[PDB]
Formats: sequence, C-alpha cells, structure tokens
Amino acid sequence: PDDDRTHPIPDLTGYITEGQIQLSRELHRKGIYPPIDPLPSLSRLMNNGVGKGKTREDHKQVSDQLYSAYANGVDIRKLVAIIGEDALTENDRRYLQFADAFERFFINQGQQNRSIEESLQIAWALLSMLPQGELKRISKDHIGKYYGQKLEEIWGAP
Amino acid sequence: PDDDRTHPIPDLTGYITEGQIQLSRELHRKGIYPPIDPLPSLSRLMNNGVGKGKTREDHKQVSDQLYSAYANGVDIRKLVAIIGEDALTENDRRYLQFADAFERFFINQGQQNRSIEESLQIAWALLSMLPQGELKRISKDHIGKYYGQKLEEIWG
Amino acid sequence: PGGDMSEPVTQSTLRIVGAFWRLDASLAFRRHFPAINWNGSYSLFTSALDPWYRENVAEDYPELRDAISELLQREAGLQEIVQLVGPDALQDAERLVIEVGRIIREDFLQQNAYHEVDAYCSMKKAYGIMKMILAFYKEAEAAIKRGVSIDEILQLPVLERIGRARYVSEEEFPAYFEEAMKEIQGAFKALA
Amino acid sequence: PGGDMSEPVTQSTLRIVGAFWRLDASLAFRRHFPAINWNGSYSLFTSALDPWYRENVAEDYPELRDAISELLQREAGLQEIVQLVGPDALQDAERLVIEVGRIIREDFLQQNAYHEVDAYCSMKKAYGIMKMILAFYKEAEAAIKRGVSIDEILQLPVLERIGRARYVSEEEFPAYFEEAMKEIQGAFKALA
Amino acid sequence: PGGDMSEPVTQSTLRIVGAFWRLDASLAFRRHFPAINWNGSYSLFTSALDPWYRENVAEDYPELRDAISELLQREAGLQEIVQLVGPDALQDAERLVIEVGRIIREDFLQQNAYHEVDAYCSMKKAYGIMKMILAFYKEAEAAIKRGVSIDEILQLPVLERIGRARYVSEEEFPAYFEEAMKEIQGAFKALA
Amino acid sequence: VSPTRMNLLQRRGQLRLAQKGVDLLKKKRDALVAEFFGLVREAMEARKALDQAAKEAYAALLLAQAFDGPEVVAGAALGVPPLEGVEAEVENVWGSKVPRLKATFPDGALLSPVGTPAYTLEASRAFRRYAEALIRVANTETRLKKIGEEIKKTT
Amino acid sequence: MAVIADPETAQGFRLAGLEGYGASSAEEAQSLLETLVERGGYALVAVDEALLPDPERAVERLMRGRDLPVLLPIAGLKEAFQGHDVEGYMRELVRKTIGFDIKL
Repeated sequence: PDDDRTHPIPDLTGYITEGQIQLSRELHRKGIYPPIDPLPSLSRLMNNGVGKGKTREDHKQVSDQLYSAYANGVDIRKLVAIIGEDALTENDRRYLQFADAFERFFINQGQQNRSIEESLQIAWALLSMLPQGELKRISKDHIGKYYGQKLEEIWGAP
Repeated sequence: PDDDRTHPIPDLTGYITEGQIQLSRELHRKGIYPPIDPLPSLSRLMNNGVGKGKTREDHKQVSDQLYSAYANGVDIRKLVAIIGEDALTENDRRYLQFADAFERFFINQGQQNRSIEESLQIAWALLSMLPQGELKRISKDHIGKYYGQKLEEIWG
Repeated sequence: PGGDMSEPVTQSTLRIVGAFWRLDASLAFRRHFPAINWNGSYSLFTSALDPWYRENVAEDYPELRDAISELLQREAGLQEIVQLVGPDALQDAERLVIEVGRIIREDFLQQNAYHEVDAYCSMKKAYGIMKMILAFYKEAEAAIKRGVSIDEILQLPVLERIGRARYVSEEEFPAYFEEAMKEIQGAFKALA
Repeated sequence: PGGDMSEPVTQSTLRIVGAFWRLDASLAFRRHFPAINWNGSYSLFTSALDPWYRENVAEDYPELRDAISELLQREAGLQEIVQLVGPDALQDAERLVIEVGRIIREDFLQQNAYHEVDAYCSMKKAYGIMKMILAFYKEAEAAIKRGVSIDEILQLPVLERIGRARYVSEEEFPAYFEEAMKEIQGAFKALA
Repeated sequence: PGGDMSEPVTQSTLRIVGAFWRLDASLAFRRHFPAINWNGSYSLFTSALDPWYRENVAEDYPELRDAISELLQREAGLQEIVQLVGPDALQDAERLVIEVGRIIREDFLQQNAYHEVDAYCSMKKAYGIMKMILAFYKEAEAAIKRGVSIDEILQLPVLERIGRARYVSEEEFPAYFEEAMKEIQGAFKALA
Repeated sequence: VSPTRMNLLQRRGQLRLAQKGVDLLKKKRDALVAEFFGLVREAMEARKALDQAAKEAYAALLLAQAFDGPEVVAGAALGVPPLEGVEAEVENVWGSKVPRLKATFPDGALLSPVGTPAYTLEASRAFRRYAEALIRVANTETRLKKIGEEIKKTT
Repeated sequence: MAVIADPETAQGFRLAGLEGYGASSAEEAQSLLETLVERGGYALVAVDEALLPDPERAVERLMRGRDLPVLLPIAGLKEAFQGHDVEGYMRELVRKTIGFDIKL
C-alpha cells in the first residue's frame, strides 16, 4: 500500500509462501525493464531444482558469485560520488564497472525471450570483467571451462 | 492544541475559510511583535484586491520574491546547524543576513501604524541587499524603477 | 484529513485511477507552484501515447522526456548526501548535476497560473525549453572535462536566457529559441 | 502520564491559566532544583506589575530583568555550537557569555528549600544579586578588549563572593552587597 | 516479524526460559553458520553442570572453556581500533590475539550441518580442539616474547592442521590429536 | 510531530538514510587513513634526508670556521642580501587549501663568485642544499597535519 | 625564511642567503618568535628543538587568525653530530594526530 513491508497483507503472505520477487522503483525510473531487484529477492526452493541433471551444473555457484559481486559494487557506486573515481583502488573500479554493466545488460532485457543457456552465457560474459581468481565461490573446473568469454556476444548483438 | 496544525479543528477550519494567519512561538520567544510566521500563512483573495489601479503595480511580484528569498534563508539556517557557519559561501551568507534583517525589521514593528507605501518601501529596501541578477520573479522594468534603496537612511 | 495520505478514500481512489498527481504542502509554503510532488506521482498512459507524440510533436520527444527524467532521478539520489556532508563536499560533476536539477525545477516545472503569458504553454514550447536545457547540460559537462570550474560556468549570461524563456509569447518563441541555441554555442566555445 | 505534555488535562488547563510553570526531568535527576524550564515557561502578568516594581523595589528593576533574560537567551543559543565544535573554537567573548550564564544558572536560579537561610529570599536581595552579576559581566567585558584572557578573569577571587552571596542572611546582606561591589571595582582595576 | 527482539512473543518467552540462543542476520549474510551471536546469548546452567563436566570429560574443562571465552572477549574490545586503522599497523601483542580470534571463529565455532562428519561432534573432540588452540596461543605468545616477527608465525603449516580438525573422523581423532600436539611443539621449538 | 501513519513511514525512511550515511562516512575515513599511512613514509624519508644534510653542513661549517677564520665568515655572510620571497601557492587536499611553499631563490643571488675562501663557498653550497631539504620537509608536514584533523572531523 | 638558533650557526644561514637570528634560551626564543609573528613577510620559521620543542604551540593564541607562516622544529646543533631517531619522533607525531599510540 505504501511500499510498506510491515503491512498485514505482505506480512502474512511471507508466512505462507516460499520466497519473494521484489520490484524496484528506482530501476523503473531509470528505464530498466523488467525492474526486478536482485538484493531483497529470495527463493526458498532454488537448491532442489537447480543442479546437475536438471539444468547446467554451474548454476548455484554462478548465482552466488553474481549476488556477491553486485552487492559489493552497489556501495562503491555511492562512494565514488564523494571520493572520486581516481581515488579508488583497481578492484573497486572493476566492481563499479561490473555493477554498471550488470544493470545495463543482465536485468534490462526488454521483451526478449531468453533460454536458460543464453542467460548463463550472459552471466559468464559479465563475470569475465572481474579478474580471474577473485571468484572465490566458483570451483576451478567451471572457471577453467567457462571463463574468458567476451561481452561482445550481447554487446554487438543486443 | 499543542501547536498542532493537523488537529481536527484547525484542519476543518482551513478547509472552509479563505486563508489563515498563523503565529509562531519561536518568534514570540525572541521578542518580535507581532509574531506572525509568513510561510504557513495564506490569503486566497489577494489577487483580486491588488495590482495596477488598486494599490500599486509591483505588489504581487515583490510579495512573491520575498517569499522565495525567505524560504532560501530558512533552508540555509537549517544547513548551518549541520555543517557549521564558517563553511558557507558568500551567496548563502547573503540569504542568511537577509533572513535575519527581515525578521528584525519587517515583521517586528510594535504598535506603530504603517501605510502600504511605507511597507513597500521597507520591502524594497530589504531586497536591495541581494544581487540584482537574483531577482527572478520581478520584471526588469520594476527593478529599474525601484531597486537601489538603503535601509539605514529611514531610521538613521 | 490532516494531509494523511493513508486515508481510506485516498487508498480506494489510488487503486483505480490511471494517473496520480500528488501535491505537497512544503512546496506550497515556499510559493512553488503547481507544487506537484515529483517523487510520489506517476502516470500509466505514457507508453500508449508515444506514437502520437512522434507524429505530432517531434520524432525525438520521448528520448528528451526520458533524458529529463534521468536527470531528476540522479538529482534525487544525490540529495541524501548533501543533507549529510553539505553541498560543497561533492565533486564537480555532482555539483553540475545539482545545479542543472535546480535549473530544471526553477524554470521548467514551475508555472504561474496568474501571469498573462505563462498561464498557458503549448507542447512545442515545452519541447524547445527541454532541448535548450539538455544542450546546456551537455555543453557544461563537456566543458568540465576541459578543467573549467563549476562556479565559473553558472556566471554565464546564457542562464538568464533559459531562466526567462517561460514568459516569451507563443508567436515570439521561435526566434527566441534559435537565438538561445546560438548563444549556447557562443558561450562555451569562448569560455576556455 | 510519563511526562507527556500533550495529554488532555494539561492542554485543557493551559487555556485558562495566566501563568505556566514548566518542570523538567532533565534538571531534577542531576539535582538542579527548583528545576524550572525557563525556556518553556511563561507568565502573562509581567507587564501589569511594572508600576508596582518601579516604586517598591527600584526604578531600573525591569531593565535588569530584561538584561538577564537576554543573557540567558544568548547562552542557550551558544550551547548548541559549543556542543558540536568544542569549547576551544569559541572566541573569548563567547567564552565570557558561557561562563556568565553558568554563574547565573548556578547562583541566581538555583535555590535550596531546606537550607535555613536559602529557603526565603526578599526582593531586594535578588535585586542586589542581579546588580552584582551584571556589574561583573560589564567589567569582564571591558577587560577583554584590553587584552586580558578569560583564563585570568575566572581565577579572580571575587566570583566566589558572588557565589556565596545567596547564603547570606537578610540582616547581613546590605553590608555584604556594598563590600562585594567595592571588591569587584577594585579587583577589576588592579587586574592588568 | 522484523528481526526485532521487542516483539511481545519474544519478551514473554525470555522471562521464563533458562537459556537464550540469539541468531544474527549479519552472520547469516556472511554465511557463518550457525549464526549464533555469542554476545547477546546467555545460559544459566553452566555452574550446575560444572561437577558433571570434570568427571566425564576432563578435569581441566571448566577452567579451559573460560580461557577461550576470555580470548573471544579480548578480540571484541579491539574492534574500535581495527575499524579505524588496518590490522597491519597493530603491534604483535594484539595482532596475535586477532589471529587467534579468527582461528577460533573459523575452526571451532563454525560448523556445517550438511557435511558427512562435521554434522556431529562429541565432547572429547571439542575438548581436543580447544586444547590445540590454547597450546598454539601459548607457544605463539612465547615466540613473540623471544623477538620473532608475526609474519613467520602465520606461515607455519600447523595452522592448516587445526583447520582440518573439524573434518577428521570421530574414531580417527585420538591419533590426529596426539600427532598435532607433538607437531606444534616440534615446530615452535625450532623457531628463532 | 503529529502521530500519523505517513509520519511513521517518513521516520523509518530517515532512520534508513542515517544508517546508510554512517557506513558511507566510515568508508571515507578508511580512505583517509589509507592516504595518511602512505604519507607518513614520505615524511620520514624527507626527515632523515634533512638530518643527513644538516650533519654534513655542520661538518663543513666547523672546519670552515677554523680554516678561514670567524671574522672572514662573518664578513662573507654580510655580503649577501637575504631573501624572503617564496611562492606560497595553495594546494587542495579534500577541499581544504594548504600552503605549498616554492622557493624563488636563484643560484646567482649570492655575491662574490670568486671564492678565495673556498671552505666558505662550500659551506654556502651545503647550507643551500640543507635549506632545500628543509622546505621539502615543511611541504610534507603541512599536508600530514591537515589530513590528521580531517580524520578527526570525520570521526 | 627565518631561522632561530644559537649564534654558533646563525651566520651560516646568512651565508645561505637567508635571514637568521641568534638565541640562547627558551625566553630569548619565545621573545624572538613573538617579535617575528607580528612582523610580516615571514613565510617559514625554523626553531631548534633544544630551544623550543613545540614551535607552533608557542604562537597558538596569535595564530588562530592566520595561516601563512609555517613553523618547523629542526635538529640541535651538537645533537646533529651524534644524530637522533627520526622514527621515534614519528611515534610522538602519530600519537598527537590519531591518539592510539599504535604504529608498526
């Protein structure tokens, strides 16, 4: 009713349902559709459906790494406005550029229909901006198999 | 009651009447009389009885410019309490001094009786403290006609 | 009652109307009219009217409207820092964003309903004002990279031309617009 | 209930009474009695008693009352700055105002209702205390412009005589007042 | 409903329970499981359980648990300095307790409920882990007192042996504990 | 403040804004401290270089006093017009302005290029180098002392 | 720039082309700096630590309204030959600035 999550209707809904997807007003005003905010969203039953034999086996680690990297970048994007970009460290600039490109490409898909393999390919393309070895959450086999893809596969084919 | 504007009696009164005059306890604590706070006050029928051929041709623009300048001064007063006075630029100090002089001379008048011409003269004297380029809401002809007064000559 | 937006009538109306124009008391105190609260207002008819605007107003009108909305959103996101550390602690580009947002708020959104000329504004006049504001913003952003300080830029006489384009008559606006667009080039190509 | 002044009984009472004495819990729990909040309180009989005060106490009594009220106002204004910037950033002139306000608060306003002498105070005793405090303030203000630091003034032994003045009985006060005034005038002349 | 402990159900529950384990959202965000806050939690059965522990576990157990509690308490008092200045500017006398606090938090308090062997832990295994941690603390403190630098201490391979103590099997643990206790003395004796 | 639902929501928003601002200011303090601990090393290096220059200058002066004679040294110093002209240009550090002194002292401002008392000339050269080291030390210290109080203000 | 020390080295500063004055006591040094602060043109004053370990402290009640002249403590005359620990002075400096007395 007033973007209030303490209202009885959203409060009692969370007592019965198995997660939530939350829309963002500032993403909507920035021209991004669909405006789904990855920070407050949560799915309780994600671990049973993903994994080897029902989807690709790198799903969970990639999702966790994306969550951590975006959560890191969103605060550097505010610290820059005070201390200036040239005063940041190198990894902070990497995270800032990743957090910009994430909202630019991964979320703002428009009316396009994306399969799971396409979304995983885009997610791996974004993770290649970060330096190898910073991906603490992903095992070595998946890094050796999927890292290094260019972002031009969606940049030059929007 | 409890100086609350959202009490049902002031709310239902303001939904009917053509305006209100609201007093300020903060101005009363400082010895200013009458303690009328101009920001929450309002008069709906002002536009009918002022203007050319009724009081003077520059009434409404002066009234608007005073409101805008006073609001900027109040905002700068609020910001000073957080960042301190010494960090102010000259542009903010001009509005701060305008707000102080406004409260000490225009609102505070005692029991004396003022004609409309004296009030407009004082208002134009106050607006002369600000730069000429900051008077956005006043037409340039009125600025050329009336700008350039000094407040101290009236009392000293 | 009392300005409480959680009133049952307000909440019942909010779920069925297609547009919502919220007013603010704080803007009305300082005599800033029409005092529409930009942060809590919306319209659901914006997307369906885009083919009409391209045919009748200009081909690039939705892009200009979205560009203005981006500047307003960026200004709204930066005021949480100004209230914390003061406006003078920000960088140059942030100060430019704040000043352009102030220009937009004072000149484009504001409208006097009792003035002889400003009471009615056609669509093409608003389009011209938005084009002027965006051109000034892009030129100032470019001049920032050349090392020119922000407080030097706001002393330019072209700011008066933008700030008083409201009061130009409907049939005199086409000449004023083309004069201001040339003055924009005449300002930033000689400042540095 | 719980010190909430917005409750119906207090609001109904405040509409008919001519004087309002407001007590503060911030003063009662650090043993500053009578703990009257001198900023929130008011009286509507002050102007009507001036003809009586001018002939039964002294002709300049309201002037001293106003001169002390304005000093309290200025100290209250300076406290919000001294509580954010530290006691060193103030000028010596503002330090003098702070110290005079502290002297006023801890000597004139504070009264012990259980002491055998301090329980009662005539009008002339309070008038003498006010005169002594204002004379000390005037001498200290004159001494600051002569180049004397605030540190030298506060160590003068004559401020102890002001602090002990309220414990002097009604019979001994007319001589104590003259002795204290002479000591103030001598000590501020000999100093620097 | 919101992670607040002022909710009436929590306030009515904590009045009568004998123990109180408080989970923290900050630790769950960092994937530190279990997310028990060891500052807000408490228990009231330790003193009554003390006679049972010294017969069935070890004579030293009640006077060994409090040493680790003291180590955890000393780490919490240094957070106001670590937040201001980075850990590398601290002296070795408290850099050592910072490292020992990290070792405790990541090798003893943390437990994986989905693991095959870490899901269950008997009392003697925990007692052996505590003994190893305290032996490391004593030897490292002595080596620091000799005059060695803390960089060479943190490179020692025995720190990984303490890290593997969680996943060792329940019946393999008695040999691993003896080997670790010999290895730690052998390594710290050979230090400079 | 009148108790309504809208005011309660506004107060919650204010609390969240303050909570974000605290962490933002802590990050700013971390950046300032990282700058401070990098500047202190340069300060120490400049200080020890100044100490070495002072040692060699006094070692030259003690011998030059003996060989040339105190009256010759006194007369030689009186023949040079002393200079106070320096470029006290301002420097920016986190918005505040600090002086960064630059010497306008030329190598030709000293009279008598014919150095028959060669020890006096060498002492003059050593003292010029010592003055250069001293002004470099001052230029580091003026920034360090202001970064410290910026950290204090943020805290 | 000005520099005050004992007269055994005052002529060397004039030999460097700089104004230099002699002082042999803390009272002489404080009187000389009180003369220098009311004087103009002085952008830098170097004061021996033997005469005054705190050159900027001794002027603080007159320096609150200005920022041009910088003040710097310099090494002693006889002490410079045997040297001193510049890394011990940095400990006191960092203790003055951040207070924790913690430095590695």
